Amino acid sequence: HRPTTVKMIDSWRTEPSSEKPMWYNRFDQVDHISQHPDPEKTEKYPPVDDTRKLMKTRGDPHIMRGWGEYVYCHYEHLREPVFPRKPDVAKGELAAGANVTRTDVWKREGEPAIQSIARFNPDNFRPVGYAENIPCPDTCVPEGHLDFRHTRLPTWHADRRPFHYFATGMFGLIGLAFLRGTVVKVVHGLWPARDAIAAGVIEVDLRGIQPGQNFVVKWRGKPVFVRRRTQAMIDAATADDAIVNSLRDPERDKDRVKKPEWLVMLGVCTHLGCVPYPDQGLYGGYFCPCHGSHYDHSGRIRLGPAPLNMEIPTYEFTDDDTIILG
Amino acid sequence: FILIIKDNIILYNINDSINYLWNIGYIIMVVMIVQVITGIIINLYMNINNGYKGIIYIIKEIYYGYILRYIHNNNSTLIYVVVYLHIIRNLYYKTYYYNILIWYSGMIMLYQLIIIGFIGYILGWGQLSYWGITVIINLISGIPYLILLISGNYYITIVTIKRLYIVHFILPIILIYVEIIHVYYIHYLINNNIVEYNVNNKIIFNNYILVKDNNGIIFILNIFILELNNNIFIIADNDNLIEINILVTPIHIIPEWYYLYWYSILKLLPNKYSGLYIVVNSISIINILSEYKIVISEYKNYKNIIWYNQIIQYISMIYIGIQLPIIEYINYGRYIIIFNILLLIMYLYPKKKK
Amino acid sequence: GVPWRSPDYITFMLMNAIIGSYDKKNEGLVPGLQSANRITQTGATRMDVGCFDYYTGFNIAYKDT
Amino acid sequence: PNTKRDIRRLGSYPVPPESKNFWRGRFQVPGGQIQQGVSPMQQKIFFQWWWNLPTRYFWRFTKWSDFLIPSLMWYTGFLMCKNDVEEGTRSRYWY
Amino acid sequence: ARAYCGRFAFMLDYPKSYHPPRKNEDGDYVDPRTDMLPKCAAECSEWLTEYNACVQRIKMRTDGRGNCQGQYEEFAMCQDHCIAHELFHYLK
Amino acid sequence: EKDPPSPPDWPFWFKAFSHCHDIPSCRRGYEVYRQVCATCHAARFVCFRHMVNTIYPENRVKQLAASFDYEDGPNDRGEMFTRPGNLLDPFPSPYPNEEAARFANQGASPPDLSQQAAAHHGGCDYIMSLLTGYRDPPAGVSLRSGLYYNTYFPGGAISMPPPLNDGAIEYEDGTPAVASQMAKDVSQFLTWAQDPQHDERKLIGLKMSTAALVWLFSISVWNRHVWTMIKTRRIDFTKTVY
Ligand SMILES: CCCCCCCCCCCCCCCCCC(=O)OC[C@H](COP(=O)([O-])OCC(O)COP(=O)([O-])OC[C@@H](COC(=O)CCCCCCCCCCCCCCCCC)OC(=O)CCCCCCCCCCCCCCCCC)OC(=O)CCCCCCCCCCCCCCCCC
Ligand code: HEC
Ligand code: HEM
Ligand code: HEM
Ligand SMILES: COC1=C(OC)C(=O)C(CC=C(C)C)=C(C)C1=O
Ligand SMILES: COC1=C(OC)C(=O)C(CC=C(C)C)=C(C)C1=O
Ligand code: FES
Repeated sequence: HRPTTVKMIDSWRTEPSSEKPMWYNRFDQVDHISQHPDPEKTEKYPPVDDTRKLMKTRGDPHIMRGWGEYVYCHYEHLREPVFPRKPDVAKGELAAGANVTRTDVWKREGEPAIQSIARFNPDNFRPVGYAENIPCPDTCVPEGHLDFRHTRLPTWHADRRPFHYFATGMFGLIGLAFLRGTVVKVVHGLWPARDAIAAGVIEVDLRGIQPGQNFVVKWRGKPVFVRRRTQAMIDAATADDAIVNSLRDPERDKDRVKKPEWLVMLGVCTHLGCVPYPDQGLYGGYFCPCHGSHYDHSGRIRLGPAPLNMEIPTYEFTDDDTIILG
Repeated sequence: FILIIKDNIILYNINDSINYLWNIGYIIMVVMIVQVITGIIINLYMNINNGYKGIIYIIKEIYYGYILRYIHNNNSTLIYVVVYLHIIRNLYYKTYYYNILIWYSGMIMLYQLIIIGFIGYILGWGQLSYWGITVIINLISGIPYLILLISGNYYITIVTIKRLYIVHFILPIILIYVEIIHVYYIHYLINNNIVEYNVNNKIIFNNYILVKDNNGIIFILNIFILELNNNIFIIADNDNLIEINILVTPIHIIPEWYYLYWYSILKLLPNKYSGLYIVVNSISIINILSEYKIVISEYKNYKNIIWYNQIIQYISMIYIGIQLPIIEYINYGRYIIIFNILLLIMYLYPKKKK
Repeated sequence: GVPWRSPDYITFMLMNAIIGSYDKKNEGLVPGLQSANRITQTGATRMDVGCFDYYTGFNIAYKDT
Repeated sequence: PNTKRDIRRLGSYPVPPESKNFWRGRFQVPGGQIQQGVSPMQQKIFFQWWWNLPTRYFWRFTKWSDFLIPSLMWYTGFLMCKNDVEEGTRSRYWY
Repeated sequence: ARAYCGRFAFMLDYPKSYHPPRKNEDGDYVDPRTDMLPKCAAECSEWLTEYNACVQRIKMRTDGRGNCQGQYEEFAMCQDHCIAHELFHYLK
Repeated sequence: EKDPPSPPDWPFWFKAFSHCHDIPSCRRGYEVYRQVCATCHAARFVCFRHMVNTIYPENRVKQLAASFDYEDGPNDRGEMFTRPGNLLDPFPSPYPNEEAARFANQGASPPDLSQQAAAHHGGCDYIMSLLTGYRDPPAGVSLRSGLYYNTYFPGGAISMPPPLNDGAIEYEDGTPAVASQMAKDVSQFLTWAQDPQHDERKLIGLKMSTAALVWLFSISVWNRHVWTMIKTRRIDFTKTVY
C-alpha cells in the first residue's frame, strides 16, 4: 500500500465506537449465514406516489455534536479500550470486533464454547430490516430512462459516417488555419520593423543640386556622398578610364556610375574608415586627411595608404530627379 | 517517451461521470504553455532597458506585435481565473481529503504563480507597478538589510528590473516541471468523481475525455478572443500606462485584480506584519483542512453551506480592495476576516459524539 | 459479410484463410514466432509470451447477408 | 490505484508497459454484468441533450436554491456597508 | 491598458442623424453643449436643490469655513451623464 | 474621500465591435492637437510616419513635418544644426526638459499625450469629459491665479487653462468649430495615437471570433458523437433486453 495513515488514536474529546455507537444499534443474529432472509426474494416496503409519503429513516440527525461542519456517518477510526463495554446482544445491540474478543458476551450457560463463539461471526449479524430495505437493482437504466433502444436510428437512415468525418475534418480545417496564421505571424514579426524599414530605404531628391555640388546622406549608419559631376569631372575620370590597369584597384567609371552626371558612393576611406572631404587632394576628388589618401572624381584610389576604391552602394534611379538608396 | 504518452493519454482510464469542472485543469496546462511561448517571443523584441518605450515599440512597430502584447497580458488574467476556479472546485468536492499529495503539488504551483505575476508588471516600467513593488518590498523592511539585497539599490531602479526579469524568465519553466509532478500523482492517485464512492465506469481519455476537454477549451477561446481584441472586461488598470515619476504618488496603489484579496488583508489589519502574517495564513491553513478529522467520511456532497460563504468571502474582499481606504470599508472588511477564521475553524474541527 | 451468391464470397473465403487460426497447444510444424501468417507471428512476439492462446477467423454466409 | 483485491489479476499474462495505469484501475466485478451499447454512427447524437434538458435544469436549480438564504444575508451586508460608507463620507466632509 | 470597452453596436447608441449647430445672431455657431446645459440641469434638479441648499448653509456660517464641492460634483456628474446621451447628435 | 468623478460613457463610433477609427475625425483631431495642445504638451512616441496612408497622404505628412525645425547633428565640425522635419521625426516637443516645462506652467508638468487616452480611468471618455468639464468653481471653493476648476480632474483644480474656445481654429473640411467638436475630435485623435494598430486588431479579431464559432460547432458535434456510445449504454444484472 502507498504511504497512508489512519486516525487510529485515543481521542481526548470523542468516545470510541464500542462506548457510543453512532449507527442504529439493532441487529438480527442467526446461527449460520444461510439463515438470514434473502433480500432478492423478500417483499419490500410498498411503493408510494408522493415524496411526502416516503417512509421515515432510522438515522439520528443529531448523532454528533460540537463545533464543526455537519456530517452524518456511522463509523470512525478511534482506538478501542482494553476492556470494552459489554454489548447488550439480548436487546439487539451489535457485538463485533473488540467487544466480542475482549468481552464475554458470547458465553452461554451450557452450550459448548466452540458453538457459542461461532454464532458471533460477523456474518451472523445483519441490521434489522435489511432484506426489506436494501435496493437490489436489476439494471443501471431504470424504466422510463433513455437508452440505445430509443436512440437507435431507423433502419432506413442514411450513412452518418460521411457527415461525422466532415465535422472532425472541419475541426482540423479550422485548426490548421489558426496554426498557419499563428506561425506565419510570429515569423513575420522577425522581419525588419516598421521603423527599421522606413529608415533603411531612403529616397533622395536630386532636384536642386547644382553641377559640382557634393551632399552627404546618412544611410544605414554610413555617410553616402552624392555628387553631381560637371563635364570636367566626368571627362577626368573618362581619361583615367584608358589608364586602367595602372591603378591599385582597376575599375572603369562606367562600372561605378549608373548616370555619368551622378556619383553615389559611400564616403568611408578604405584605409582606416575616416570620412574623406570632397574637392581636396591632387585629383580634386576626395582627400582623406587622416593619413593622406587621394581619390579621383570617380572615387578610385590614386595615392595614399588606402588599398581599394570607395565602395558604390546599392541604389537605383526611380526617375530622372530621384534615387532610392537600398 | 511514446510508451509513456500512450500510458498517460491513450490508455488512461477516467470515470465517465465527471462534469466540465474536471476540464479546468486541461485549460490551465494549455493556457500556461501559451503564456510561456508568447513571453519568449515578446522578449525577442524587448528587454529590460526601458519597458515603457519597449511595449510602445512592440505595439506600434512590430508586425502583429499588438497580438503578442495583449495575449500575454490577457492570458495572465485567464491563467489566474482558471487556477482560482480550479481551487474553488477542489474545495467544493473536497478533493483534498484523500488526494492531499495532489493538493500539495498544486499549492506549490500556486506559490510559484504568485511570484511570477507580481514581477511581470514591473517589466512594463509603469507608474502603478513601480509604486506597488516599492510598497510590497517595504514589508520585509524589518529583516535587516534584506531590502537592499533584493532591490540592488536604495530605491527601485533598472537594477531591480534586470534581476526580477531573470526570475520571471526561469520560474515558469520550473512551474512546468511541478505540473509533471502534479499529473504524476493524479495518474497514480486516481481522480475523484462526482460521486463519493469508487465505481467501475472508466473510459479511455483520448477518444472521449479529450474531445470533451477540447469542447471546453474552444468555448473559453471564443470568450478569450473577444476580450483579446475588444476589451469587453477591464482586466488591466490604466495607470500602468503613466511614465514612472518617483516624486508623485499614484491616485491608488492597487495590484492587479488577482492580488486584491491579499492586498485588502494587508490594508485592513492595523499592524503591517499582522497583515503579512494573515496573508500567510490564507495560503497555508487551506492545506490542513482535513487533517484533524476522525470520522470515516469525506464530508462530501452535503449542502456545502460553509463552502459557499467562503467563496463569497473571497469575492467580497476583492471588492473592498478596489475601494479606497475609507474607514467604513475597513470596519466591514475586518468583520469579513473574522468570519473567514470561523468558517476555517468549522472545516478544521473534529466532531464530538452526542 | 456477404451472402452466399455474392461475387465477393470467394474473396471473403480467401480473406478468412489469410486470417487463419492458431492455438498455443497445437502450433504445428512452424512455431508462432516464425509463422508465415502475419497475425500469428506478431502475436507470438507480444510481451515474449504471446497474445493469442487461441484464435480463428470465421466467414458465415446466409441467403441475403 | 484501486484496492489490492480489485487490482488483483486473474490472468498470468504480463501487464503491458503502456497499460500500467489501465490495469491499476481494474475492478473485480461481483456477480457479473451484461453491458450493451450501439455505435454512435447508428444513433441520434443530439436528442438526449434535449430529452434530459428540463430535468437537468430543474435538479440544478433546486440544489442551487440552498444558497439563497446565505446569498441574501451577504447582499444585505453589501448594501449596509455601501450606505454606511456614503453617510460617513458626507459626515466627515460635505458641509 | 486600453481606451474603451467594446460593446455590440446595438448597445452603443450612436447618433442616427446629424442636426447642425444653431447659428447666432452674429452668425457664429453656438456650442450645442451650452444650449444643452439648461435642459440637463433641469433633469438633475434634485441634486441641484441639494447643492443650492448647501450654498445657503455655508453663507450663514460666520466663520470662513464651508465648501459645497461634494454636492457640486454630484450635480455635475448628473448633468454630464445627460449631455453624453445627446451631444454627439449635434457634432460631426 | 471618493475617487475622481467617473467620466460619462460617450458614443464614439469606434466603440462597437465591427467599427473603425473615423479617419475624418482623426484628421480634425490632429489639427486641434497641433494648434492647441502642442503648445504645452508633447507626443514623444507619436511619429509623422505613423500618419502616412492612415490619416494623411504621404506628401501632406511631409509638409506638416517640414513645418517644424528639429535639432540634428553633429556635423563634421562636431556642431549641432537645425533642419526641417521629416517623416521619421517624432512630433515636436514644446520644452527641452521637464524642468523647463514645469517653469512655464506654474510648476505643473504638461503630461505627454502619447498614451493619455488610455492612462486614465474612463479612457477616451476621460479626455472628452475633461476638456468639456471646466465649470465655475463650486461655492466655497476659491482658486488662485492659474488654477481652474474641472469636475473630472482629481481634486477639482487643474493648472491647465480652459483650452478649447469656439472659433479657435478653422477646420479644413468646414466642420463647425465649436468647443465640443474640438473635444470630440482631439479625443478621437489621441485614442488613435495610443494604438495606431487598433483597426488591424479589430478586423483580424472579427475574422478570428467568427471562425472560432464555427470551430465550436465542429468540436461540439464531435463531442456529442463519441459520447453517445457512453451515455446510451445499458448495463443489466438480472435482466436482458435486445
Ligand atoms: C478573528 C478570530 C481569530 C481567532 C484566533 C484563534 C482561533 C483558534 C482556533 C483553533 C483553536 C480553538 C480552541 C482550542 C482549544 C484547545 C484545543 C486543544 O487543546 O485541542 C486538543 C484536541 C485534541 O483532541 P482529539 O479529538 O484527540 O484530536 C484528534 C485530532 O485528530 C488530532 O490528531 P492527531 O492525533 O494526529 O494529533 C495531531 C496534533 C497536531 O498538533 C501539532 O501539530 C502540535 C504542534 C502545533 C500545535 C501546538 C503548538 C503550537 C505553537 C504554540 C506556541 C509555541 C511557542 C514556542 C516558544 C519557544 C520560545 C523559546 O494535534 C493534537 O493532537 C491536538 C492539538 C491540535 C493542534 C492545536 C493545538 C493548540 C490549540 C490552540 C490553537 C491556537 C489558538 C490561538 C488563540 C489566539 C488568541 C485568540 O484537539 C482538538 O480538539 C482538535 C483540533 C482543534 C484545533 C485545530 C487547529 C487547526 C490548526 C490551526 C490553529 C490556529 C487557527 C487560527 C489561526 C488564526 C490566525 C492565523
Ligand atoms: C489640447 C486640446 C489639450 C489636450 C488634449 C490636453 N491639454 Fe493640457 N495640461 C496642461 C497642464 C499644465 C497640465 C498639468 C496640470 C496638472 O495636472 O496640475 C495639463 C494636463 C493635461 C492632461 C492630464 C490630466 C491629468 O489628470 O494629468 C491631459 C489629458 C491634457 N492636459 C490634455 C496645460 C495645457 C496647456 C497650457 C496652457 C494647453 C494649451 C493644454 N494643456 C491643452 C491640452
Ligand atoms: C499551475 C496550476 C495548476 C495546474 C496546471 C493544475 C492542473 C491540474 C490537472 C490537469 C488536474 C487533473 C484534471 C482535473 O481533474 O481537473 C488537477 C487536479 C487537481 N488539482 Fe490542480 N492544477 C493547478 C493548481 C492547483 C492548485 C493550486 C491546487 C490546490 C489548491 C490543486 C489541486 C488539485 C487537486 C486536489 C486535484 C485533484 C482533483 C480531483 O480529485 O480530481 N491544483 N490539477
Ligand atoms: C506563469 C507564467 C507567466 C505569467 C503568469 C506571467 C505574467 C506576466 C504579467 C502579468 C506580465 C505583465 C503584463 C503587462 O505588462 O501588463 C508579464 C510581463 C512579461 N512577461 Fe510574463 N508571465 C509568465 C511567464 C513568462 C515567460 C516564461 C516569459 C519569457 C521569458 C515572460 C516574459 C515576459 C515579458 C518580456 C514581459 C514584459 C512585457 C510585457 O509587459 O508584456 N513571461 N508577464
Ligand atoms: C503591485 O503588485 C502587487 C501589490 O501591490 C500593492 C500587492 O499588494 C500584492 C500582494 C502582496 C502581498 C505581500 C500579499 C501583490 C502580489 C502585487 O502584485
Ligand atoms: C486564496 O486564494 C484565492 C482563491 O482560491 C481559493 C479564490 O478563489 C479567489 C477568488 C477568485 C475569484 C474568481 C473571485 C482569490 C482571489 C484567492 O485569493
Ligand atoms: S583613414 Fe583615410 S587615410 Fe587612413
